[PDB]
Amino acid sequence: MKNIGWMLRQRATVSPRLQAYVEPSTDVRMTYAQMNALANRCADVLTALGIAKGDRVALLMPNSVEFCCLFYGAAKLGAVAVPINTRLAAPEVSFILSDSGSKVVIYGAPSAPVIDAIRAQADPPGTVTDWIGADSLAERLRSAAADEPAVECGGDDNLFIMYTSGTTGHPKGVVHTHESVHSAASSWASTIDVRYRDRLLLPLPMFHVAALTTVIFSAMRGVTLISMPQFDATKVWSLIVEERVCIGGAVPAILNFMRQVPEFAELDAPDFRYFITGGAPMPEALIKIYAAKNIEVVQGYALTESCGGGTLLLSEDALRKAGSAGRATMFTDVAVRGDDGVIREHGEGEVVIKSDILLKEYWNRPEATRDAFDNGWFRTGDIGEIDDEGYLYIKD
Repeated sequence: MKNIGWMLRQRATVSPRLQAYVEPSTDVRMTYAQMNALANRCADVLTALGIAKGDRVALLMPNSVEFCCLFYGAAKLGAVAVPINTRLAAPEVSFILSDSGSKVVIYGAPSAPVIDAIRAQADPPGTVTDWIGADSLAERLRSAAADEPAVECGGDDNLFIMYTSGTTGHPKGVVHTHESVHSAASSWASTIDVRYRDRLLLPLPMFHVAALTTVIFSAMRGVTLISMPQFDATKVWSLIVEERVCIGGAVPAILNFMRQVPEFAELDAPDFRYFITGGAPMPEALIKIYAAKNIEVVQGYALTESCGGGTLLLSEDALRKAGSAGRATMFTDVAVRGDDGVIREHGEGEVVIKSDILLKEYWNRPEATRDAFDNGWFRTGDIGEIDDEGYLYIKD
């Protein structure tokens, strides 16, 4: 049985003195050994707040080491973290908290007004027994034990509930387990050219599935995570050069912008190797420009339902296969469901995925869960085409 929490501990056993989290803007540079110790302290605090195996703990906060150590500590307890977008209004949060039945909510100073609001009136989520702010978490951590929790859990046990649906009805909670997450981390770690002691920049919100699995596989491979809590495209390059960043994540929007800045002119970052792109496929031009700086780019297609895992278009095909979402990667297969209910590895129809990175179920959405699956394959809801050479092209 795999356990995301225990993996953090083994990483601290293998590379105790390796840098695990570096956040310049807040002067926080921690080691794996230390991050694990902080994770243990989070576990102790969580158990003290009545959190037990299966219970949900909501996280509404800025990217930080405490965010990470909180879900890691939750992982070691067999608890379930529910990371929330810090940009949505109080009524959407309340809904998520109520839907997930979160017992405890931990929030950062900048979202205190959303909590104080949900706290003040209406029909407040009745399951929440404790609302812990930044200073309070600080205090509790100070008197928390740092020993390893002893809880037999992992494998198929729930670990994360990530909400998504943007249309109407209501948001849907994607439940992920220790295994699906472990599997997603592994897929990225074995697919891309990522190596021990690499320094990877994480500019994306920790509540996004992509950022979560990045943190996880950073720990799996022994990568020093480089953070920028408040993304500032005017300072990115400096951070990248100062902390010797080898790998970075970004949306084609950002990248295109990042090469406008005067800094870009001729920056010297011999350590930076490539950007990992999500969302919309990179255009020829945008790729050629980065290629001129010996910086390559790889792009992928993934959903929250796929734990941020999926297809990947390797750098070498960046131009030859312009707008393609890539091909299968380690441990993840892709196919297309024909309008006749038949699943083919070539042709067109609805993109489907078969991989241990897939969610277990949508949180309390029986009907939704049944339709998403078709004999082991998950239905993405995206139409696409997989050509001869096996390259995927999304349509709508």
